[PDB]
Amino acid sequence: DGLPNKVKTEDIRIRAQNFKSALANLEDIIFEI
Amino acid sequence: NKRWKVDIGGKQHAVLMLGSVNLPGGILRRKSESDELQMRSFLKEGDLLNAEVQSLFQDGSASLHTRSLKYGKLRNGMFCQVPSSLIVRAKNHTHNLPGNITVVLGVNGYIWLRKTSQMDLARDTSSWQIYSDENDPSISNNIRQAICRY
Amino acid sequence: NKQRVIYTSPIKALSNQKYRELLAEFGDVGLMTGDITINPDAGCLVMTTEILRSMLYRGSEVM
Amino acid sequence: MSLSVAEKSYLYDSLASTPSIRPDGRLPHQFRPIEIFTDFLPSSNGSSRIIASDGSECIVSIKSKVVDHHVENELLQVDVDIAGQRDDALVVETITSLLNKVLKSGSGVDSSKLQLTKKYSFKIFVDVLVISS
Amino acid sequence: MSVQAEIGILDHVDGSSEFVSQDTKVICSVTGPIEPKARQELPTQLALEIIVRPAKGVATTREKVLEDKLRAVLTPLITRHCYPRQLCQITCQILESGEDEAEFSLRELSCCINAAFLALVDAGIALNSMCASIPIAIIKDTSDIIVDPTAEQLKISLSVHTLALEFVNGGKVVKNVLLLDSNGDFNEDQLFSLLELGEQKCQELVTNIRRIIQDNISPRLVV
Amino acid sequence: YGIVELDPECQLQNLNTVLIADLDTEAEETSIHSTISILAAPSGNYKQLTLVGGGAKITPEMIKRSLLLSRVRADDLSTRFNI
Amino acid sequence: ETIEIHPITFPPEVLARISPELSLQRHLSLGIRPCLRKYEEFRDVAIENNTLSRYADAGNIDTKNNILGSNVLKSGKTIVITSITGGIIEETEDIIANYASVYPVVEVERGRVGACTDEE
Amino acid sequence: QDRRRLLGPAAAKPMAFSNTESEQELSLHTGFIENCNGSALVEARSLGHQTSLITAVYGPRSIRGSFTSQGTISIQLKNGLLEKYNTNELKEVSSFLMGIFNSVVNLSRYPKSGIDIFVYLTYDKDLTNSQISSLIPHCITSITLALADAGIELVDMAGAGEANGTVVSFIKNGEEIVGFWKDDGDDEDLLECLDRCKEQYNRYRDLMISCLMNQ
Amino acid sequence: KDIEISASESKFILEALRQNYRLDGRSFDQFRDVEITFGKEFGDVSVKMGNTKVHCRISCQIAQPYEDRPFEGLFVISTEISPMAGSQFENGNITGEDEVLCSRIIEKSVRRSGALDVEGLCIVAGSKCWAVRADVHFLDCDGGFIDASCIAVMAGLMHFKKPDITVHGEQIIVHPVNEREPVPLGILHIPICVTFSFFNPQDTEENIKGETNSEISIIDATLKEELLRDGVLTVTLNKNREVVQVSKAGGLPMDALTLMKCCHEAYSIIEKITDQILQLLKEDSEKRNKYAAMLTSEN
Amino acid sequence: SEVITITKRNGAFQNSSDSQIVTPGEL
Amino acid sequence: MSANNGVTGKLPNLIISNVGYSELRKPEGVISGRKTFGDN
Amino acid sequence: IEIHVLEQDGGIMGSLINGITLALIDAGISMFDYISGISVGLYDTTPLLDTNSLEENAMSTVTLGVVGKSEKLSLLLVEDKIPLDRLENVLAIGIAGAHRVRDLMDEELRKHAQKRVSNAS
Amino acid sequence: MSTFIFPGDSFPVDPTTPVKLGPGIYCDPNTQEIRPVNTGVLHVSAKGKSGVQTAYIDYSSKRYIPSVNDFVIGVIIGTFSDSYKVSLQNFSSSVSLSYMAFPNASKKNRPTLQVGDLVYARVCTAEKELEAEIECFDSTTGRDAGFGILEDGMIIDVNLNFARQLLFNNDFPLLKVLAAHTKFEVAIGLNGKIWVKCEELSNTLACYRTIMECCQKNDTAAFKDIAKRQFKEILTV
Amino acid sequence: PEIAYPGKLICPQYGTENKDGEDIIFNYVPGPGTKLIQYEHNGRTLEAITATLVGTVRCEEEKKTDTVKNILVSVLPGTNDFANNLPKEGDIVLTRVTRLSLQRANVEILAVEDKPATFSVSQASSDLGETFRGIIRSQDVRSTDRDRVKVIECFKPGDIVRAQVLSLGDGTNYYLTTARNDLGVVFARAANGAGGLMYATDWQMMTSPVTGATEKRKCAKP
Repeated sequence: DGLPNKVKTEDIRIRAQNFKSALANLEDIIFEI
Repeated sequence: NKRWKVDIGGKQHAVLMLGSVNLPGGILRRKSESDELQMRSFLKEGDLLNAEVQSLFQDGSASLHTRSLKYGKLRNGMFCQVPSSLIVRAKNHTHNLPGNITVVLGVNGYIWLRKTSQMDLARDTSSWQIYSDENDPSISNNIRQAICRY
Repeated sequence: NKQRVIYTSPIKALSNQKYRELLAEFGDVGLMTGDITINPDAGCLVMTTEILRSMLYRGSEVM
Repeated sequence: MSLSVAEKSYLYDSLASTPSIRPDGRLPHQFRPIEIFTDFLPSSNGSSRIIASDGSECIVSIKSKVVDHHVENELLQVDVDIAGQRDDALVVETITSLLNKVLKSGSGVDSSKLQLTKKYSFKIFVDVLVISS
Repeated sequence: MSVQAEIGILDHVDGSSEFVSQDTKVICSVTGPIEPKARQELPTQLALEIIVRPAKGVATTREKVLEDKLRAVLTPLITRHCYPRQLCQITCQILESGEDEAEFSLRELSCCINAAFLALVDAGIALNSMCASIPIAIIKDTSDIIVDPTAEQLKISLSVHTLALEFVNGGKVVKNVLLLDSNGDFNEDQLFSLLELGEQKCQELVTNIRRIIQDNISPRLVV
Repeated sequence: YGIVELDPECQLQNLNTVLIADLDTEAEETSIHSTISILAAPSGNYKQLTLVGGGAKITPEMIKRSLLLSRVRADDLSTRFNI
Repeated sequence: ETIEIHPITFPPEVLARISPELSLQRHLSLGIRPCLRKYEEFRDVAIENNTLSRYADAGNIDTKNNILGSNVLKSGKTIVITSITGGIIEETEDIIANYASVYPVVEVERGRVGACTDEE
Repeated sequence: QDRRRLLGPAAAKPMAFSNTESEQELSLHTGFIENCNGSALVEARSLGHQTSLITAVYGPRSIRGSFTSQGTISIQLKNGLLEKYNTNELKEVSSFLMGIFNSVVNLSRYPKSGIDIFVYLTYDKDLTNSQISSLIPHCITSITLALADAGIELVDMAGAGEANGTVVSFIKNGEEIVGFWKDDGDDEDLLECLDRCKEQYNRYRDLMISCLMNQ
Repeated sequence: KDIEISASESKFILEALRQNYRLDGRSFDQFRDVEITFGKEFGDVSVKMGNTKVHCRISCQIAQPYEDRPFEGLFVISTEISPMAGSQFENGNITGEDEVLCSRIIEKSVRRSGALDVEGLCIVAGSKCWAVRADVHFLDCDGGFIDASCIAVMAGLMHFKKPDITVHGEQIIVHPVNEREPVPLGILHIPICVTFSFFNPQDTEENIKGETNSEISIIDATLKEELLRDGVLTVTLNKNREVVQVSKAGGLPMDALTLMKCCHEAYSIIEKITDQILQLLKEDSEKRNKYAAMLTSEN
Repeated sequence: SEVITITKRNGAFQNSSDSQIVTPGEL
Repeated sequence: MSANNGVTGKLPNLIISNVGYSELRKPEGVISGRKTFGDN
Repeated sequence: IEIHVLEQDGGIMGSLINGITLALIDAGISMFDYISGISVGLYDTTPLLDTNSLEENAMSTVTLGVVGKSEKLSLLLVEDKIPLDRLENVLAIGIAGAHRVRDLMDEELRKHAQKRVSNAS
Repeated sequence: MSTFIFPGDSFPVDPTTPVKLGPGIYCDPNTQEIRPVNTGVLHVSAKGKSGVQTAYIDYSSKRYIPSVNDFVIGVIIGTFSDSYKVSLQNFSSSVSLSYMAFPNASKKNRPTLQVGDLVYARVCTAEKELEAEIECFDSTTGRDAGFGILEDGMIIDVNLNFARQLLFNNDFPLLKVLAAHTKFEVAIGLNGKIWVKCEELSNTLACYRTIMECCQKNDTAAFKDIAKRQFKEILTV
Repeated sequence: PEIAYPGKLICPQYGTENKDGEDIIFNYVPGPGTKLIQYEHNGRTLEAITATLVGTVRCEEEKKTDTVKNILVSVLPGTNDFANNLPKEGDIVLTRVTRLSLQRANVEILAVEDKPATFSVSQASSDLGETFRGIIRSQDVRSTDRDRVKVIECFKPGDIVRAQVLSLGDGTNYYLTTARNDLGVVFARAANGAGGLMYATDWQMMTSPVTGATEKRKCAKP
């Protein structure tokens, strides 16, 4: 529609905890050629 | 870099090599590259000392050193300064005056007074204190006011 | 003990014997001669008699 | 100046004596000897020339001007120059702004003596040149 | 196509070009790579500093933005990694207005890009692609669109437009847009039409240009 | 507006060419190189448009998308504070 | 040689200071913004108008003020305040010559002392 | 004229017009500038006079000059929108500012490090039908809150109180004075000039510590 | 930003003067040849002397005069160097010394000298006058700028025309350009400056107490020539044999008897070049009017 | 028994073995 | 050379990288840069 | 070199240089020679040694930076408009003035110079 | 009618070829692609060269880019200890030269050159991004003392492609006609520097004025009479 | 004594317990956030440990082994600050390479770690030239083969180095080193940003995965 949707404050914290999670854990070992 | 700049009062600064100075503990303290990591330890800006004119450069700028215990960083008194002209040349320059005090006449026009030390008394009959900002804590006013009269 | 040391001689060729000998031996040896100086800031110093006297008059910090 | 730390104790020692001691040993309320010259710039309304003991040196000039004392509020202006410094510097501007306050027109200044007419008066210029300090 | 150009017409400067379109005479100069200043270096890429002098008056804010948008366009033209810790000062001179500087800046922005492009070729610096700019206006009263208008047509123009394109593969593929300077009143619908001639025309411009470069420089080249 | 192009290497599991607007945050302002800035009055009007294309290509559609995103962000603010 | 090269990872606040670009590329992997937003999440805009003009109080317009119509703007993490004055010179359809503008002066208090910055 | 700015055509002129114990009050706020590391917001309103101003911190910035043992403070006063205080009038206050914080800040904790202080005399009402002297003590308060926000080593919440053209700055709950400023007033009113300043200082520092410890 | 030349190259030219040679191919006392070409605009000209290239521009507009001389119009010359003309230069340094050495000359060469009647800029006294502008651009340097900008400005004044005016109090009627003709300007005298360039082949003392004058002076130092010279001197004169300015601001010491002997040779040089301007102004305007004859018969 | 030396002089800018003594420029 | 050891003696493509123009002339630096010109 | 212009009486350029020539010798810096400076003005035919600012605004003036006893010049500066034919004669004027300048500088230093050693020793 | 090119053209050669890169072409460090990035004419190295060919663009410049194994002419501008300050072109970056990189390499022996001298030297080691370095004496000299400091002479600036033709090319007609009048020396600098010393300054000016004019006109066939005329212009006397 | 405003007077220099009949003396030792301040009140002097900052009290002790009791007073923030964690001698600091000299290497200070990982990045903007910069001299890169040092073979501009503080040096820059097998290069992009990400092949070497290209960097032990 284009109608204003205010951001839930609680989401982005969980986003940040999602962002902290997949960062430090999946960046440990990189198995490559 | 391993150098110091220091005013004579003349045209330019003198220079002063890093190992040109009396080390605490003496020569048993030999060389170290960590000493340039501590240039500011032994010396810093504006401070006053006794220095011995070694030799020159191609221009007329000359350098210094402290080849004695007698040369070193000042304390125990007060500075004054004069024109270089009136200071007369003699075979001696450290002078000891009644009032238990000592003039250190520079040639260049720089004049330090301080209280007579034992090393001063030694001239006419510990070593780790050669970069201190300390004085003798025992300084009477009868010392101090006698300084101002001279 | 990281100290410097003076080895003396009256003759250049006395030193030229002892230099290349010690140069083979420890390497890090300064030679001082009226003819040839080598490696002025080395730890060990070999030099003739008057050079000490000369660098005792004007106070080498080398000392 | 740049002085040495070992002095700075002794200097802070001797002056903080309870029988307090100056480095020149004056009495604590004394000033130092000076010299005072004036009346030497004959193009000016007044001149001045003063000499310190350490050789600090200034001259302040007096030029006047007739003005309407109604269209202008400040009847008396100070303007200062220190040799060796930019206009933009701090010690310049504060001392400059100070003496204006010191010579506000009716605070210690008797602007009635400056008054020329019922319509006019005298704009004055405190113009200052410090050689050295 | 009453355009014409000169290459290599200064002396002590690395890259020099006179660009002459229909009414405006503009010369650009390029000096680089040369010694950069202290406050100016980049550890990796090439630092660029750009000076435009107007024909009239002095350097003010009106000049400043035409500079700065021109900063944006050159930055991908330059193979900037090739010259680390370096500087190329580039300088443009407006000599002729050809447009009311009080009311417009349009043609000059088209002109100076077309000017500075060629002095870099004189300069022979590592570059990336080929380029062109044209001025485009839309008339207020007629409601039609002219490529390369005049200043009196600018007076009756409703909206003024500069398009900068990136040309490769014989200068034929629009690799990217560089600048689209939409000014004046416009809508959705005009805009894709507004590209669609300049889609052709700038290539048609470069089609002239590709010839001109080699004609000027292959006799400067040796065989 | 900003349009970027993407590395395969940079992924963390929880071509590809993304439009971002409302640009901020120095890292963004460093690294976005093809950009779009638009003026628009809410009835479909346009005072200006500003393209600096220095990174990605520009599609005709990110144009229209930004245009679609233009008339929203403006028109809300026209109606937001009703002055 | 196929090698498990273990990389070295950091706190995210470490990373952005180091790499503005790759830390962005971390956010693009999830498809977010390093301002913690998703792609099209847009900042709020908040104003107050007319507070700093003297014409704020319609009832009692004060004496020594000289401001015509004022605007406060905060959006995100940047507060910008707009002030309008006007001057007068003695003066002696839709074409550009009918059209005038104002004279603005911007300052960005970006910590740097000195002259007028080129961004401004 | 000035070739660096837009100042209009020269022959224009701005517009002209002609004639046709009380409470002070605060609203103190921190943490709202992301360029800085210390920010502070001050509202003031008193009896004819409403005042708002911003104090900005940048530190510790590097010094390209030389070595120092310790830190160095730099303070800027800049006109905001309406009120225009004189240029030389500004820096005198900036001189008076630095003296007090040199009895505040542990510079010895901060060798070779700079302190940048930007003060924005943003907007002032004086609707009353030494005009800078009435705004001195609020600066020190506005600086102290921002300097707490950058978290720099400060000895005391020092504050100044005002009594009728007189500014006196305190510490130790008023048991020592750190900064003295006097204009015309009476003669030997000093003893009352101790008091009304002190109690505002006794008011203000409590208002300050409420602004932070409750956050 | 520093020009570096070997001392070997320094002696080389100094030897060439000691055998009466100079690298350009001119005589010592010979000046370059001057190419003057106008743009289509009035007050538009491109001036070129071999390597040195300049361009300037004359314009005018409406303003009020000062309180200072409320009778007279307004006029000033900009000479802002761009580093386009050589990489030595700052971006618009109005505070460099050589810039001032370019400045004060042209300040005295034009403004204090008054070749142009500023009183003939008075449209109405104190109300509206002219603001006449002279922006000097440098293109590429081989020296002689201050002689080139001497010429190219005075070239530009003899090619600019101002449009038509009618006064009724405030009703000041600037007419359309093409109905009512633009009107040229009033030049009291035409000044031409001359650079002189000085070379001690000796030490200081043989210039100082060596009584023998032995110092070589040439005209129009080229770029390499200019970097080693020892004194700097510029004189300016007219057709009516009066001396406009002289400026030896220091440098090498220099005999007086040389300078008069120098300045006489200036006279015969500048006169021929002056008239070459005078024909070309006519001849271009003749070419304007012959093309005006090629216009009205065409239209 | 004083504080300062204040002695006044108004109306003026200022109060106003043999060997060769030579000057620069001199033979 | 005797002075040192005589004491011991008596006892997805095919990329080959950038090159200077020095290597683009074939005798490869035997070209003497400093020529005087002999008698004629 | 620090300058403080206090009272201004015209002839301002050559006034400076004569003050300079003191100040370098005032520390005794190494040099070659005296250097003299003087503005000399021209009322219609007639040279005027040592003009003032009233006369400076009244006619055409030239200042000469003259070196020592010589006939060689350091400074030569002309702002006003000058007929050519006087100028050789005009230049021939100022030397006798300029020689009397470095004249009066010399002894005035010398009588100071005597005052040193006679009371130093 | 050449292998003329622009930056942004189609690169001609197939990708599967072992090819030594010449200058003027750039390989992408980001996307591994390789493109011509300068203006002018390609010249393909012909086949048979070990099966490895080479591309290079003729591009024109005056501003010299420091690159290795290249003979340039330099100016002593500072005595940064152990290691000279030397410049190669005005307004460019200074170059560093060892005090020891010299044909009698001797570390106790410090050589003699002073600020403002002209020296002949070859670029030894120079990254694109690092403080570049040169050598007079080299290992690639193979103990040759063929570079060195110069005497007085005279040095003239030209553009670079001309200076290549001075070095790389015997068909370059210049050295013929010059030897056909007088006998002299020549140093060739790839920094656009040409240092000449004659027996005479008189002929050196004759040497000067030709090289200014010829490189300006850049028409090698015409240089017969143009060179000889300046002799008559000196033999004007 | 729990939560502190700057100026919160906390405790004297000395305190006393009686732990089981024998008298035990406290020694309150000033740390960061502290200052002993003398206080005369109604005549008598008094030294006191003073809160100089914002946050929490923390009192600790440790005696050096290699009836009085020393107690270190320590003051903290508590629920973003780096002037708290200004670099001292010997610290491990993550930096970005600014410029490569033949003499030496120049970096700017960005992030300081901590002891028993815990960090403190600087919150400053380098685009002002704001931050503290330091210098690595080329002979100080490592100690193994410390003479014939080839500087380009370990560093390039813009790269990340785990380096140790040597000392203060001047006010302008720092004395810094990497001279360990655990120290040195942390991370960079290929061809200084012109290519992808690069991984340390050994402790002594570095390659890049997708490229097939390696470079010599004095990498850290991973």
